[PDB]
Amino acid sequence: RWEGGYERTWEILKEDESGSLKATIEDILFKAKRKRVFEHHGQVRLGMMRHLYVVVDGSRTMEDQDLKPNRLTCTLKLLEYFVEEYFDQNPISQIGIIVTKSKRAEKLTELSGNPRKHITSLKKAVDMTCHGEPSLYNSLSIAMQTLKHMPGHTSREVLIIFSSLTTCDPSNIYDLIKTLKAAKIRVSVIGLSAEVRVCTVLARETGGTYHVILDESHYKELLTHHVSPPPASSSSECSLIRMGFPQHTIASLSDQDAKPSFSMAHLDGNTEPGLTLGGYFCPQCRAKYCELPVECKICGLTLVSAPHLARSYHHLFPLDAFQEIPLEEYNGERFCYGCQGELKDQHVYVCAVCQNVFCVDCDVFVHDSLHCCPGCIHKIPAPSG
Amino acid sequence: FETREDIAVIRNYGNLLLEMSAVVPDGIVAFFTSYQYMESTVASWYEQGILENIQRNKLLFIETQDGAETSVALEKYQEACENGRGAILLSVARGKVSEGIDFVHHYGRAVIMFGVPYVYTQSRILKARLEYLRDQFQIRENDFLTFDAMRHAAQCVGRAIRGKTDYGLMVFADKRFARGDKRGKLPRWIQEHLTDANLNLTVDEGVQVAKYFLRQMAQPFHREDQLGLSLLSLE
Amino acid sequence: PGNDPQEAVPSAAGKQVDESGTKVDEYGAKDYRLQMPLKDDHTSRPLWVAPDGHIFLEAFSPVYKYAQDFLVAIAEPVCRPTHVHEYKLTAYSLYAAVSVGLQTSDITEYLRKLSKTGVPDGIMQFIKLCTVSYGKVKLVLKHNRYFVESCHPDVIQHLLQDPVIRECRMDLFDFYEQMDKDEEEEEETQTVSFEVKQEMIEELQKRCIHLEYPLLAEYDFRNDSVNPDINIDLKPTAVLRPYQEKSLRKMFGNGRARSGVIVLPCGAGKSLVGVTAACTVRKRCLVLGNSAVSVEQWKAQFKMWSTIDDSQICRFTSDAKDKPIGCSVAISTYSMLGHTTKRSWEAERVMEWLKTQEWGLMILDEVHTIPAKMFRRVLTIVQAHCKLGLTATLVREDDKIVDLNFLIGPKLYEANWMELQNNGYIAKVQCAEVWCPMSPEFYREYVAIKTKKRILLYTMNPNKFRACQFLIKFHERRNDKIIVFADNVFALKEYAIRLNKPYIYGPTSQGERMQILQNFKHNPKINTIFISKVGDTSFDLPEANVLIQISSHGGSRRQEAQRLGRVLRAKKGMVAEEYNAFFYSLVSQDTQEMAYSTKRQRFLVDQGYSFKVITKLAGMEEEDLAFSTKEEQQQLLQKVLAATDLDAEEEV
Ligand SMILES: [Zn+2]
Ligand SMILES: [Zn+2]
Ligand SMILES: [Zn+2]
Repeated sequence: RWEGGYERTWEILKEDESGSLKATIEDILFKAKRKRVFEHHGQVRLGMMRHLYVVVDGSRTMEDQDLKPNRLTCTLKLLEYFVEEYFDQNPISQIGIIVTKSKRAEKLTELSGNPRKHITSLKKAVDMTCHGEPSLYNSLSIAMQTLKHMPGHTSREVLIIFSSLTTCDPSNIYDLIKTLKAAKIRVSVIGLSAEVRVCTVLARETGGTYHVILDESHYKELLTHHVSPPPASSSSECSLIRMGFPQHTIASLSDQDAKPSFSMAHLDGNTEPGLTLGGYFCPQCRAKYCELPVECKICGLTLVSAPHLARSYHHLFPLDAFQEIPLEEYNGERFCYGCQGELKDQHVYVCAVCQNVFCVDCDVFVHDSLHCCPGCIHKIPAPSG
Repeated sequence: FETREDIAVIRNYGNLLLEMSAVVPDGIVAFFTSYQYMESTVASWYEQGILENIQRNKLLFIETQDGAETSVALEKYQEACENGRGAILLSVARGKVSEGIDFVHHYGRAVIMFGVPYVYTQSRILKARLEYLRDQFQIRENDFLTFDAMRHAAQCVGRAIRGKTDYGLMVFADKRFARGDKRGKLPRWIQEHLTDANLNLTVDEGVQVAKYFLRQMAQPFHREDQLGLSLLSLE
Repeated sequence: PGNDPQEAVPSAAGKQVDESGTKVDEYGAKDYRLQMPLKDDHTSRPLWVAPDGHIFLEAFSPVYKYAQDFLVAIAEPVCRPTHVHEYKLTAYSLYAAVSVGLQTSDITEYLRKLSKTGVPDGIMQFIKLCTVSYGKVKLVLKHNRYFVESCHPDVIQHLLQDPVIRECRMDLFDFYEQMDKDEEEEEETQTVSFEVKQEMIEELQKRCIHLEYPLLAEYDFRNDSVNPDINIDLKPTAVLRPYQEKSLRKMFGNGRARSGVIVLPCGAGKSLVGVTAACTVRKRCLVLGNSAVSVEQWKAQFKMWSTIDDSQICRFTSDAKDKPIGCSVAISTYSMLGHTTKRSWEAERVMEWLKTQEWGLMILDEVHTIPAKMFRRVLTIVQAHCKLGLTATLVREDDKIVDLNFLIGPKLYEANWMELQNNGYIAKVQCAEVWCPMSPEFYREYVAIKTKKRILLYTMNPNKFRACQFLIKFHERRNDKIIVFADNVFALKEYAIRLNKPYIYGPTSQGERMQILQNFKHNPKINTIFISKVGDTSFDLPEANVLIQISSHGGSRRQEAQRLGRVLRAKKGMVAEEYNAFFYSLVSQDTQEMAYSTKRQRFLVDQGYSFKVITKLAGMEEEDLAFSTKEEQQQLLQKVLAATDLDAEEEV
């Protein structure tokens, strides 16, 4: 019965085209198993200066293995990567690390952009018991009251790491729809390997996007989907003003070494508990402390540092696309317009405008690293006007 | 060994339920056989340690012999699912809690079988009814005494989906399946779905099945059998 | 006599196994393992079929081909070493009579289809179908119905031989009762089942059943219908784990009649699945404990995960005599007696309540412990119909003459270390054969004296003690359990004198030994304990996290390796994927201990675990080392000069 039936599963899958060329097409189906969802982007409108809120379910669902030795191990490790790749892409923003554990919510790291503080917090978050049940109501309470004091010229989005369990919290979180719909705060959850309808209704009543974790690769995809600053609901803001352009200071300008250290509890700046020698300078406090392209606590305006953060999204929107042809128009001497090679896996990648020939390793290098076709350069800037 | 002949049978209906409770979210309406059966069902459940995680995962909606208190949990179940709670309802197939609902993907999307859903109660209402159909077709003892259970089974069980994407986890905890469940299930429903290669599915193994089921089935929905114009297809 | 199924085949046909010249059937493989790997995949790789000995596993680019067959090809293999994503060797044995849902030619096809027509030597061929699949159902009419098979072409030899040896031949309250008998169907196809020849002839028959070329599979139809009584089983909330959930699923993938023998690793759910088989099966069962050591244990988790206890408890060794009158479920011990009135009425009860046991179940822990002389009394005394072999050992006692499937039938399941130690509750041991530079004033004497006081010399070493003193405080800092196993008492006694710890010896009072277990296994203040030869063997299963050993002299590799395999449990709820169980051994350099450890670490890499030799400490004078002055060691040395041979012998 089943001793045969356990091996009726194996026997055919083992078997293939016999005689010659055996265990060959089994490898071909594995390549045919590949090539999942690429981009499907092309959007406009919103996404600028997010104010994210990490919300972590700490529950007994973590004790199931399912991808890793812990579901936090699946979670927490790639959050650091998600932190770094965020600060890579979006430095104009800041993130609220808030942890739910034992039916409450602990705002673990404040809404800020200092990566080491966030990452070591995750390195502190390693040895978490995740005792108790999730409570989103305490999480939204922090999320309200913090972002309540943020301007309406702020992007208001929440990223919830939920372990798909029972949403164990009172006090009419169904009525928190109209609370937060009016409060123009977006809330995005993704479910860990299952679905919560109420939370699925929550996000579809939000405009925040809900998903379910499939796999570790798939876990990365939706992170990567939420790296990009999304086009949230209309009528948020237009502008955001008193973007402080700073100065770097060399502390060697006119008076050479007239100050042994530029942090002595009286100097304009010197914000954090450490010694400094003068590296930076804000306009409004005239605040000189450790360099930070974010904001301050006395002038209270945004320490904008343009080549970093006014450059990051500044080309992250205006992209175009390529096309693929299997044909052989042999442009070059059977070459690439970029790296100049050939393999011909029938993916001759042609630009939409300048129409230049590329490979996967030239398409990926654009569509992950270069983000534009340089074949448009020499082609845009020469007749540009 | 009947609903009160041994509880060793009953030692693992909790186990096959709690793990169903642990995996499956979003409200479940299961079907017992009768009220004293239901009274027998929860009889070991209090005194022996059963609910110790069952109330901790979802909550439970007892349906009463009296229809007054039976309508109460109902007021709860439509509410206690649509808030932060799964709240699995517990009910009886042959009892009149099983009509008039049409459960939606909103609340109620899974059903667990519990036993052969036959009569087992009224004495000797059978025999004259039996012998008259034996005066009509003469081999019917074996025959409809299967289907009477079956005609009530998917009457109860096949309810929780309305449109056609609404989900349904209609598992079959049953000892009598060999022909009877197969004869009683719809010919559209035995064919593509029932026992494709999954018959003697131990719950611990069948855990990952619904896991594999839902997780895939929750995502990627846009297009599902889209008809526009008339293109023959001819079934 | 009459105990000869097909022994393991390869014995000849090979000369200087470097077959650089011949490799003739491997040349058939080496054609297509080499002609096939051209375009980035191998489509080849015959598992490196070797005619004699065994063959290998590719397992380095398995992808789907050999990673599916990382398990499935291993049916008749056993995968005796384990590795990283590389090759993996095995052995070969009796394990086709277990693999009886498949034909020996069907595997032979896929044995070729894996090997890309890497052709057999034929050695396996002349050993493929030596025993055709054949079962022995025990159907409702009180003994057996003479089942043959799904397949017919076997009675054609049989019925032309066997009968000419020995013949064979209210309403709704009862409506469902025949609906159960309605379910008594064709036994998957045709059955071809005959009638019992009077219950006293099968013993006369079984010896001739195998005599042609067939072999028989004794079953146990004890679940749907059973004519004698059923005890009260009750599984009181005994949540268990998928290592052993698979196990009974291998014992029951068919209907309600098939016996079973399953291998676990050490410390696994041993007293669980048999207790699970005690209750689910609805029998009246039997345990055969190794000693009373086992007997107290196996009832205790039975007292835990079964509420079947209302003097319903039958333990039967060393004047236990607990519930003779009325047997429901029993624990016994292997009556190895053969003596002239050994236990007059008591072993008579063991004889006569075996008869009341009828068949029950043969719960048999670790039958590598059982000699073949006692394997006589396995079948001679106990004549049951279903067995249970709980034996971590696959191959024992170097006895390739007598195999074991003739004893217990098929050997059903073995559980992977990898899917317990990396994915599962079983902790990761760090094995440590630690050798030390001694003081030379133990060794000039050693080489001067060719007399067993020389054994005690390296034994009583402060260089050993400096290692011994070290890891105590080094693992006091992690606040986790540690246990040290010495060789003999009076050297170990001074360890329990110098850095005085919990300790035992041979004649120690057990009630205070139990207090020591209470002081150890319950009290978190002192995670340190000493044991002797007896405590591993005759009193306790220790339950700890870190093990240190001193004794390494006798060549019982596994017997020592199963001590550590039982004791070492999970250290903490460690988030990391590291090794958390810990083994330590103390090795004398330039010694028998140096020599034995070489073969011992050979046996360590024979099964293959996380192993490291360290020699130096993590800073020796970091700790306030006692015996830092060798004059103090000379004070110890003159005790050793005053010592006799009596401190230098074990329990045997
Ligand atoms: Zn200012
Ligand atoms: Zn290119
Ligand atoms: Zn271009």
